[PDB]
Amino acid sequence: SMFNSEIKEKYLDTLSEGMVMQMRPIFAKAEITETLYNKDIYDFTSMQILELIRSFDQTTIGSVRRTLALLSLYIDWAISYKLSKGLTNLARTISEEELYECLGDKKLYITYSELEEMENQLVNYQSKAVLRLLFEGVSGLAHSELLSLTKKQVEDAMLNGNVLTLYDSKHGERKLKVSSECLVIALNAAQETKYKLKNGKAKGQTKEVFLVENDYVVKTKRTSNKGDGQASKFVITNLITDISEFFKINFLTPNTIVRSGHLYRAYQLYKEKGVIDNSVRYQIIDDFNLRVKSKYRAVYSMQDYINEEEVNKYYAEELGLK
Repeated sequence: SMFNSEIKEKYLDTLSEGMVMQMRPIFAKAEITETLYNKDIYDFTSMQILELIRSFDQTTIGSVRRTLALLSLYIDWAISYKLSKGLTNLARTISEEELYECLGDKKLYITYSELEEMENQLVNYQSKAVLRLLFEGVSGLAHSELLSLTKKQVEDAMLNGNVLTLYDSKHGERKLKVSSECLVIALNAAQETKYKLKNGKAKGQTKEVFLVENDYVVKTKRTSNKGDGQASKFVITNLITDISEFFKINFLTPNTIVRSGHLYRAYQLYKEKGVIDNSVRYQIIDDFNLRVKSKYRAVYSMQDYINEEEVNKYYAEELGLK
């Protein structure tokens, strides 16, 4: 049930029915953590608040933000009544980046709105570009479509109905329609000369590093001593690592971002159609001009993630669900 239950009821008794309904599940899930530290939420450290929220296994930044606000209210009450050892509301000190650290460990995919919010906190165009380009499906075997991507293909796409010409090292050319935002971000990435470490929060030392000069959207650091050619596989991984390190998240990989793109498209079709079935999966293959052995085999793989349960989970708010 509840740790420090007497005091909890005291607070619960002050609330509306709706609020009670919201709060009671939180205190019940909290209980295991509270009894682990042998103290109440109102005496939790910041780190303990973030661990707490994660234990609720929430899937979207939207829901984490609402949970945090509910808890901030309980903490102000505990302060007013001097139950709290501490004089200040530790939930209110949680930063925007730290909200990501509250995301549950079941989380595998990012919504479109989380993509946008993440992009807006990332200072390096190398970071923004790789995140968005992957989401929009610029990938290929060993990321060869992304690593061979040039300014010229980007410029050409802007004047060709936003249709990119992509080069894979295994198979041939492929046409992919992307967004204007994707293309403008890529164009900027392809001229970036510097890259700031720890996403512009580097501690003393060397805060920036030089990037190689070339026409590629993805660029090696000068220090890597690789020359002016295409970056390798590891550069994509290194850039995703830096994004992940800033947000302190553990689910973000190149394949996860790619799939997130497909999942967004599924959401859009599901909102209009009301079902996710094989016909939707086929439409997604066509919309991303998906690189496949066969389409039926591809449709089969997609059942793991392109389905109504994953869509209802990640896009509950956008769908108007509880």
